[PDB]
Amino acid sequence: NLCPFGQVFNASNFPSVYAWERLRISDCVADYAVLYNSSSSFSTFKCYGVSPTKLNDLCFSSVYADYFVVKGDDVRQIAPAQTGVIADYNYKLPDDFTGCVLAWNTNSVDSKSGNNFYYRLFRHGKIKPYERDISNVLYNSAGGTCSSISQLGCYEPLKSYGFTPTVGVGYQPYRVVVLSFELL
Amino acid sequence: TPEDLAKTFLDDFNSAAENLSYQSSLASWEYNTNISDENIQKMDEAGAKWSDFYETQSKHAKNFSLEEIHNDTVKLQLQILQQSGSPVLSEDKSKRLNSILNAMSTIYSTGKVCRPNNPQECLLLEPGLDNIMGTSKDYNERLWAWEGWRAEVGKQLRPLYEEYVVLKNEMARGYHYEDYGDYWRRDYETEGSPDLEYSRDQLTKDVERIFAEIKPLYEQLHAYVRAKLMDTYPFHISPTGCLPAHLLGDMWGRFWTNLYPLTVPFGQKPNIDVTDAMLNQTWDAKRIFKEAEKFFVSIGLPHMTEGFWNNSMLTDPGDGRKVVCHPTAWDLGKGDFRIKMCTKVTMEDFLTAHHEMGHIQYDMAYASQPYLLRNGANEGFHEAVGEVMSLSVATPKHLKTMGLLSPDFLEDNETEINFLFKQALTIVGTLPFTYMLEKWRWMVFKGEIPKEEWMTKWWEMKRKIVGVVEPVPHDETYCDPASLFHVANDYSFIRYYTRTIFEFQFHEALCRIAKHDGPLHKCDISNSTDAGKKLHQMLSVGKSQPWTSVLKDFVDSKDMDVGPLLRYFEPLYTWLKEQNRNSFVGWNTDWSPH
Ligand SMILES: [Zn+2]
Repeated sequence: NLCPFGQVFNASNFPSVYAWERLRISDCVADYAVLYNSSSSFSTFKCYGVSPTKLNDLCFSSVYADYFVVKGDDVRQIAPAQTGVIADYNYKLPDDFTGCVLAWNTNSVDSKSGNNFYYRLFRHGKIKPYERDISNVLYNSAGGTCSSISQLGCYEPLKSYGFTPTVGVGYQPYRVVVLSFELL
Repeated sequence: TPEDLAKTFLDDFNSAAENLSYQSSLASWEYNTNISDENIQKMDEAGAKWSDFYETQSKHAKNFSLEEIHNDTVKLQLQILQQSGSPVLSEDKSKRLNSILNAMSTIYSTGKVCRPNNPQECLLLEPGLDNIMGTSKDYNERLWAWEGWRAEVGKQLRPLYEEYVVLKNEMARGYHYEDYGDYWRRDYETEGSPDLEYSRDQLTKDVERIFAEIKPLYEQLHAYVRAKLMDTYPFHISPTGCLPAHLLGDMWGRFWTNLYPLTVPFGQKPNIDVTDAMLNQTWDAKRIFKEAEKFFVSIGLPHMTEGFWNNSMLTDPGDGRKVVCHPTAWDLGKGDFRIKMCTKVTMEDFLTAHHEMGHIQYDMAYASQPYLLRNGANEGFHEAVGEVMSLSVATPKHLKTMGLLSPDFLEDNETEINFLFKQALTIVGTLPFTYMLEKWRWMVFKGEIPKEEWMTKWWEMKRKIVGVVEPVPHDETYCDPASLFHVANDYSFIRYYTRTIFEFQFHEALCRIAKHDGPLHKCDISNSTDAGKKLHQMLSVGKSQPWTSVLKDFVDSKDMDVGPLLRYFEPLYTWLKEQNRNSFVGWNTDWSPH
């Protein structure tokens, strides 16, 4: 059969930044020629390690796909050796990350009045490469742990994006999916 | 680490205040685009949820010590947060105060001056009472529209303003300020280096010092205005006394721009008017704002956002939408910038299509700043970015390259005065009125003016400072100062004085980086990317640095200068002297028209 990129690129619902969904893809054939000239929709097609047009000839095994929704100016933090909020608390890529981080604007679909996307914004530590933090809805204290919101130094982590369709560019939902082309 | 406890507290604030104020500003946008009973209740409930978040986080910020914080970036954010919240007023008086502010705006907006002969027809100020006060020249007709606005909206606002100066004074003393006037002089307050330090009482010392240097230019301007208006009013103007306060420009006498058909230096020269030129060409309300985007993008400032044109209300909508359409440049947050203005194609709206587009590209500039540091350097810095674009666009050399002016419009020595006198009516003609309206209120809130002497010392400062005399006697039953929009709706009016001093201080600084060789009024910073990189350096700091440091790095002067304003009108100030040789330069306080 072909490669199941329809469930990755054209999925019905994408998750938030912290609870991103991992799909392990192996033993597939994909048409990267039509994905190479798809720049009319994809706002970001940055690649690392390999050329965008040369990966079709190379055979990769156990290709991972981490797909999520960030805001418009948070697509810069899906790069290797990048520092920021979601590059250290939500989703961190290693320095030897090979593949193409793929992002496109989704202000029309992923910014309705019922959707809700969150980010971590508060954690005691640095997120490891390819580490998925679980949905830990627990209040973060400045020192140790706390119980309720009224305690000083105690802030809830999961701050939601205010995704309305009327926000300006940079604060609009961008569906980011990486393609970690692991080799051998 | 005391820094990291306050660093993450602001990150708790900035990740929660950004969404709570964006829904507050979207509900504020929905009230200001169509007024309904279902829109006010969505506005204030979001406006009080943000106000509950305003005062809850302010109390948590006071647990941090500013002395143990050794980072100036988070110290200034804590200084705004510790000093804005928890008013000392009770629950009953806060409902009383919000009832007053919602009544003074309702009396001013829904108020209307009906004719005493026939009270059926009645002008609700829009449209009405500004074509009369802006174009008509009759003495007995403008007296009705001026005194009538001080009667219908004056007697109905005096008891609301007598309680306004008490509750807001008590509210200001809850933040340990002395009076409500000292609560308004906090945008100019500066703490930091001893040389770059600006106290709240140094503003009153500097503004009085600046007006002592404006007054040689203004009194020659006032003498030439009175001499030219003496031909239009041959019986109701004394040749050595004060001008009538109702015959000058607007209704209140703020701008003198409507006197340019009457006070014209050379009537035999063609006008610099763009109103008839835009109507004769293909020029809609989009190109009012689309061509203004071309001026900002010519100097290196970025384009408007893709959601700017879709979301802004650039024109008055149909389908029976009741909208208050005062021109305001909304920064709703989260990268969303809008303009709420119902344009009417004239020369006045073409310049406010750069003034409202001057807050934009300033709001777009400090978007990389933290959320609390997302204002101007002061309130006069924010209003001067748009108006310094009203100096480089309104030049006849720039209108010739725009195509809106004829190619045969030669710049003679007489058209250097027609343009400059029009810039003297708008800009120099508003400096004494803006100064004393924020000198009357600064003494009313202090207690220097008792409540039984409000209107006595209001006109005693109109004659001495501005040079205007009331056409009818006013007792204490009237409230003429509260007839303005910025006074009845609780707005600071010292923006328009301090932005004018910064309007030409920015302009002379921009024209020396643009390598302009010539007079200051002939300058044009268009198509110059070097005069926009230094402007955007000034715009991108926001309120991160004190305004005495932002001004020093931009115009190479620390304090407010008026020398750039005088050098702009130095070709006119020489010409104003030779025309006022026969006439008298000054005004007499004791003269009364009645
Ligand atoms: Zn403005």
